[PDB]
Amino acid sequence: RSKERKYNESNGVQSFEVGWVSKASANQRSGRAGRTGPGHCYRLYSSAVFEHDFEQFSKPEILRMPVESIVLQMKSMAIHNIINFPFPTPPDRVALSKAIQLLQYLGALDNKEMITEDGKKMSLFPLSPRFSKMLLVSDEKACLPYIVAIVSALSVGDPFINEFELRSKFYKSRSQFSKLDKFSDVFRLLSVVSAMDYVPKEQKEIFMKKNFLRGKLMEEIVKLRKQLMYIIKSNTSVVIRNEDLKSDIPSVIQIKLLKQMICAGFVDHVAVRADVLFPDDAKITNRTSIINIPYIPVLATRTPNIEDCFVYIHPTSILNNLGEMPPKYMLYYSLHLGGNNKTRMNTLCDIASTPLANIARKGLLLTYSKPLTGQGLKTVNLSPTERYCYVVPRFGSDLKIGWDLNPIAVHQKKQKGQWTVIKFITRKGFQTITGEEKE
Amino acid sequence: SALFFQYNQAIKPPYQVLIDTNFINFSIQKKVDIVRGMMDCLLAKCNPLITDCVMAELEKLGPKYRIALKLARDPRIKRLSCSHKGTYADDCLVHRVLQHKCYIVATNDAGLKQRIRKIPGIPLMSVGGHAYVIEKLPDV
Amino acid sequence: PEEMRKRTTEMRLMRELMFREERKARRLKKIKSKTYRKIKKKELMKNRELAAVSSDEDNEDHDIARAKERMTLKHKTNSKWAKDMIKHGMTNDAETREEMEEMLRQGERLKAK
RNA sequence: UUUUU
RNA sequence: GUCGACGUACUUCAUAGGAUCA
Ligand SMILES: [Zn+2]
Repeated sequence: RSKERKYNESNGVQSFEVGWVSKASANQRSGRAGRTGPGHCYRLYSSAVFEHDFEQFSKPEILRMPVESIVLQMKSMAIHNIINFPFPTPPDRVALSKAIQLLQYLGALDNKEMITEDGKKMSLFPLSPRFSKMLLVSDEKACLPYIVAIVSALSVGDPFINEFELRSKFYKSRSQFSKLDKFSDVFRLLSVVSAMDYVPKEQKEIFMKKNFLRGKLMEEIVKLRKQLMYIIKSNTSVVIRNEDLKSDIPSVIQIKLLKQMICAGFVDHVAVRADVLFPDDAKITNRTSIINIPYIPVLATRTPNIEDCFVYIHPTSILNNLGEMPPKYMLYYSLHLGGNNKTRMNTLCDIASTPLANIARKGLLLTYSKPLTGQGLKTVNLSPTERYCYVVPRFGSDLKIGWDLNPIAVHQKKQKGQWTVIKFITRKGFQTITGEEKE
Repeated sequence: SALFFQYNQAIKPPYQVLIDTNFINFSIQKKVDIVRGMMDCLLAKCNPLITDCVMAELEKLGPKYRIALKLARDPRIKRLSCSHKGTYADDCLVHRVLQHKCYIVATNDAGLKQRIRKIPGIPLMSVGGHAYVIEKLPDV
Repeated sequence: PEEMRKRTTEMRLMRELMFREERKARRLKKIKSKTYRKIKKKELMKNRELAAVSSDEDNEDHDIARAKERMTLKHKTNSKWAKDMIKHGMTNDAETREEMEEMLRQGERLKAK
């Protein structure tokens, strides 16, 4: 028996299943004996089961896990036609298609599947295309140290030990690292990694044990932080000391920005509370546990029964202890099939509507309605070709689940007969504009 | 000590009556004088009293209610000081009656009337129809 | 110069534009059905709410609004319309009862502290 | 379960 | 004639709304 990770491409749900190993795998286990002397292999299954139920060889690695990183690398080779690449066993077309789509949403590839300048720029890093994009946008307001730490933490895996794997001490350590934000798993990761920087080398082991932190992973996170800061400094202009990783607390302005950079790499993994879209089907009460509040991921394939698309908060997230209603929209890293046949989502951080439209504006995930009309909302016309108006941005791609965001004031210009949104406008900016034409 | 079951044996003429903010509106609307209307209703000398909360409440009203503000500042209407931060007049009026049982409350808000009604021995005056009416005052 | 021609065209587009809003505004003006106007009003309140076009009311603003409501008592069933519907059994119907309750809840909002 | 520049 | 119209006198049906709690 072996516990394999099965990835359901259709819904993006990750499952761990205990199934029969392949015959070659069993043969390899039997080979462990006989290296130092004649040995015995006692198999706990009958030969009848072995000959019939055991697969000859386990499925190749390529056919089981995502290929977005590989497509980007090959596209950086100018291997435009990946389909005609002489693979040992070619990857499935569906997996390739989603890889291209995910890269396009990130801006790595254009609509014709050529590598963009950003696509080339991400391929220089040792990270997945998602995490690169986080590092790409980090240049603003000295947020780069925080994004590097967050990126390294997610790239290496969670250094946190879960409750199931293990009480007051556990929550006490959790309380310390959630202080930056009450709605972000990502900032919990950043809290630990940057907190370690002020731990002197001698006490580092005591810190990791005291906080239920996996010792090995954080050390690699430290190592991988240096390599990232090295590549950026070397290629932007290089010796990096442990002093370089020491960073102070983010400002409130920065924290909002980090949410935006994080959302940049996970623009395709935004989930909205179901009661917002379908209040009839998702009736939330004040008694309802936060862990049981349904959410709906963007671009989810519509089923006849909408409940099939519901996604719930993972037990491990800090939100389960939040004490108030969860945010309207949520970012999630991956989806796991819980024991109750309920999909669970690993939250990243909350995002507001207006920032979400701003980031998706540069992606293919935002469309604009017709101008709104009424008191307050009036299409101010500067000229026959340019105007100021309110529009309702629609988020998400009519076979999927897209939803409309809050209206946002925009500047539109008529280009080749079509109205194109140039820039967003604050409420004050639009009101002053409405006054200006009146005077 | 001033209350005999539900009968207040302390309130005696001349009466001291607290003027609520809305009382002045309907006094003006019905063309009823404050000083004489109370005299007719009770057949006694009445000492109208305006507190700081109602007085501040009136000033916030705006230019439209200038007449009410002028009547509120008539020299015959004595002023009552307040030693509390809150400016809500209804809460102030409920407070004073609880402390000392000698005041008539002149008001027309349904909500404030109910709260005063629960307090025993508080005569509650209102303006309705063509003149003032007093509810819980046996000497009438 | 030929720039003058450019000026006339820009005016011509602006004139053609103003007519279009006039025609649309004229037509929407004639439709005065309750259901139609009710749907438009509901959608407008969502957009203004969602976009937060309306500024938050300061505590002083709320106090002034509450003061006028107490001064007048304009949102109780003693008004001419409310008294007319109540006393003549027209509020037993669902629709006119909703308007009465809509009026009463709005009055209660201004009474909140 | 594994595991990677 | 269990007749039509009108006049008169009655009967009846359409009342719940918001907030909190379980
Ligand atoms: Zn007072």
